[PDB]
Amino acid sequence: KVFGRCELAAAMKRHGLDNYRGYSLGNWVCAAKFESNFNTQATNRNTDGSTDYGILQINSRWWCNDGRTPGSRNLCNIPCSALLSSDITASVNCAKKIVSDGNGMNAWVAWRNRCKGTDVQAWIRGCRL
Repeated sequence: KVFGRCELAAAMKRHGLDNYRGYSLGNWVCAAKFESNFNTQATNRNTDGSTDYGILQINSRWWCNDGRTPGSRNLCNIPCSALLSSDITASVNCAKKIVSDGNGMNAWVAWRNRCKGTDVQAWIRGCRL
């Protein structure tokens, strides 16, 4: 499903991402935007047997189980399909675990290369959250 910018922002605040582990709301809306274009079904197949799933493009190597990736650790204890749902519940819950690793949002290549250090506050401009 394709989320709206304010629409997704609200879902994230509800799930408490605003300032989670010191990352303002804007960082997450920015990360989704560049990672999946806010498409809940976005999928990317890597060169290493791994795949990136959902709106936050979580990798199957360490976070979810898709049954075909080498070195699977399945740290979120979820099947990768849970990450392709129309509701963001599983993606948000797993994301909170990724962020707590010690890498922060640095685990997301899009955040690091496109959001990090910018005016992230613009991402929630005009939202009535």
